[PDB]
Amino acid sequence: KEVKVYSGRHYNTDKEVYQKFQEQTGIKVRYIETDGKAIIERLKREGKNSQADLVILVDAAIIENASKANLFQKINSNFLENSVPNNLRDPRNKWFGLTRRLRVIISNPDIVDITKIKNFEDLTNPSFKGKVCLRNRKSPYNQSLVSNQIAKKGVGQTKIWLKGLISNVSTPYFSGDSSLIRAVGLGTCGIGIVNHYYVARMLDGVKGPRDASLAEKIKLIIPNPAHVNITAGGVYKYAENKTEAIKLLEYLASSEGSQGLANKTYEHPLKESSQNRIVSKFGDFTPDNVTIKELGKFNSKAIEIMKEVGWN
Ligand SMILES: [Fe+3]
Repeated sequence: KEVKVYSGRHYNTDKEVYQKFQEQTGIKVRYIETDGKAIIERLKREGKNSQADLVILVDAAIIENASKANLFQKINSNFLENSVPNNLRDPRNKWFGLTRRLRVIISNPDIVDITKIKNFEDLTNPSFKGKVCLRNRKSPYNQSLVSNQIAKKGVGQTKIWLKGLISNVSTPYFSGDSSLIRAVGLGTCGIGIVNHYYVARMLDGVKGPRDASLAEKIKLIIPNPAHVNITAGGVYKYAENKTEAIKLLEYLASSEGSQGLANKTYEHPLKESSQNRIVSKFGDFTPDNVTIKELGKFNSKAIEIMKEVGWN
């Protein structure tokens, strides 16, 4: 028996976890790891001829794209239904969260006054004019942040916030989070918005000594309440090895599988915060209770309004 996994978790750090499942169960795991959007396009084109069984995707936005493209089938699993928090699954049981990440504020204390920064709203403060730097709007991460703001506050108030934030940006938009972290730790940017785990990975040396140096200079700020995003897995609509796929998903979503995945990328497990010392030090967070499904719903509107204010 085998199962075929097409995984959007393109970190090059998950193979160990599939090995554990293989030993424990005997089920052979055949694993492709690449860009999520490349997987979506391939599956649409292959259809009933695809050899995917289990699909894993990063970020609410891409999960929404796969769901709109009808890539998942509904599954029944007493375990998943009763172990995965409602806010991090499909209310219609086509996908299930596996790891949690936070999009957070980073800062350089020698450029800006951190005592004035608590939440995202604070970044419209005109004293930060010239000092704010962002990754571009093509990142699903960014789109999902803005979607979060629309869920709670509605479209009107989000625009106000966006105009005020983009007013303070005087630097070309970045193409990655990692390079945004450099610019903050170097001091050419005062403030950035990045995912937590990139700061932790760089602190831990994963990208060599210079980046580790630049990362030590930053002050990470977790907004309260926090915006939470996920990686998620679902069973392919035409999966040949359906039984095996569910089982593997059941394992990835358990405490062992979830910790396994999360510990590789410095993310938080599904039901409890990370035990990693570097991640722990960022401090404790509280989820704002916006559901991953809501983040999907408003992804369209978010990109509309992002373009309208000038977030390129
Ligand atoms: Fe990422």
